[PDB]
Amino acid sequence: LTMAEYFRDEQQDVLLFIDNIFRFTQAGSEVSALLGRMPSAVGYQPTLATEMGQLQERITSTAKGSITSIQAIYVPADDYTDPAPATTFSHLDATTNLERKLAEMGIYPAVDPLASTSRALAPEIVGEEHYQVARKVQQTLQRYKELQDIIAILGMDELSDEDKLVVHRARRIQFFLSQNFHVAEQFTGQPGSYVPVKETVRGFKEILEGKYDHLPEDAFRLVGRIEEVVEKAKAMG
Amino acid sequence: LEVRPDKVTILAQAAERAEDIDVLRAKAAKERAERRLQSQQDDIDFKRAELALKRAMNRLSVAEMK
Repeated sequence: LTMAEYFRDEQQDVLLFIDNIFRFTQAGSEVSALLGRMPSAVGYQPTLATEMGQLQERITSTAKGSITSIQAIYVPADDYTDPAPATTFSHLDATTNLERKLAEMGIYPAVDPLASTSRALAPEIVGEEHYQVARKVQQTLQRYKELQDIIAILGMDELSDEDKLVVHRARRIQFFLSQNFHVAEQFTGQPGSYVPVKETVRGFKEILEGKYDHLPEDAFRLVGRIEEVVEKAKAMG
Repeated sequence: LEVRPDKVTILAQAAERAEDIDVLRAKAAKERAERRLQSQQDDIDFKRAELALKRAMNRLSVAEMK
């Protein structure tokens, strides 16, 4: 941090990439015991909160220089209620919460479409068009979420001709949320893609607007710009 | 009427050992009519069932799974 703090307070904008800020707090508990401290919840250091407060705000942009930081946050045992990442949440302007479920679904990045947030989602920030679609997606993703217990018990047979549609869209939207990461290829073999914001916004529009309700799911899996889906679509037959 | 040398078959859409009068088989076609509509219970149990099935599912028998 002190490194980046240099270029910010001594001179320009800085990108601070901290990989697993968790390991900081984690190592913390390792010492907290030997310090002769009273263990807190879960056996974490009774100072866990403050120790992170004194190392976060430091990672911030000022009137002198700007700091755009992206920190990896490990989730111990997939428990977001764990003091480490929990306490971390109130330290970010934007979050991306990764789920193991979505991961095994094959949805990558496995990013919770209803958990991940940003202070940016405002019409007063991202514009109306981008906003409404934003929630529109989330809306229909949630509506699908609720339906899941029925599907898991009664299949889709007793769902309305209206809820079914929501099951298709939702899925295909939850699939289009998958992406080709350039730092992937060597494994899967697929090249990769950077989808412009205007093209993401648009792509989902059409999907919510139902130009694609004919194309099968699998077509929308692992792609870039919405056009590609149509391409990979025909390739299916 | 199926008339066979050894047997007589009477096909009937509706037949009830009834008196001279016909304006009975109608009587039976009556007291049986609405008393078959009165079979709403058929409908209404299934309601109460489709009900229970959506009240045990109300607690969203899975909250984000778990």
